[PDB]
Amino acid sequence: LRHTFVVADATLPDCPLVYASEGFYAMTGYGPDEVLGHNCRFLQGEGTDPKEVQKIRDAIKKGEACSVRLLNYRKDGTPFWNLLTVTPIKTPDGRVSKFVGVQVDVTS
Ligand SMILES: *[C@@]12=NC3=[C]C([C])=C([C])[C]=C3N([C][C]([O])[C]([O])[C]([O])[C]OP([O])([O])=O)C1=NC(=O)[N]C2=O
Repeated sequence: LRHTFVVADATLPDCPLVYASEGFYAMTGYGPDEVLGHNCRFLQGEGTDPKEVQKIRDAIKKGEACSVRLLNYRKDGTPFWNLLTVTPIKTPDGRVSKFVGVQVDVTS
């Protein structure tokens, strides 16, 4: 299937993005100049279920994996449905270093 992929840096307190696949830019309508160094939450908007947003926020603090269905918005404002799965990446000493996320547009 069609998917995008991003990398967040968990050694920084707010998990900024540090690498995004070609499709993530092409999908969301954002450029690296507006994406790298920012938390992925810039994709959210009015109809984004605060309950699901909390499932990922909580999962990041605990360092667990997490799969949620969110309502994101492109740069032009048009909504799309994003199936997000974040995976914690730990170092040998168990601490979390990176968060990896596959995003799928399941607007169908
Ligand atoms: C976003 N993708 C995404 C990818 C990774 C690797 C991570 C760690 C998070 C996301 N998010 C969530 C966002 O960064 C944040 O964690 C949430 O907003 C919850 O935290 P707050 O502080 O806001 O309560 C993604 N969110 C999206 O909406 N779209 C994605 O593609």
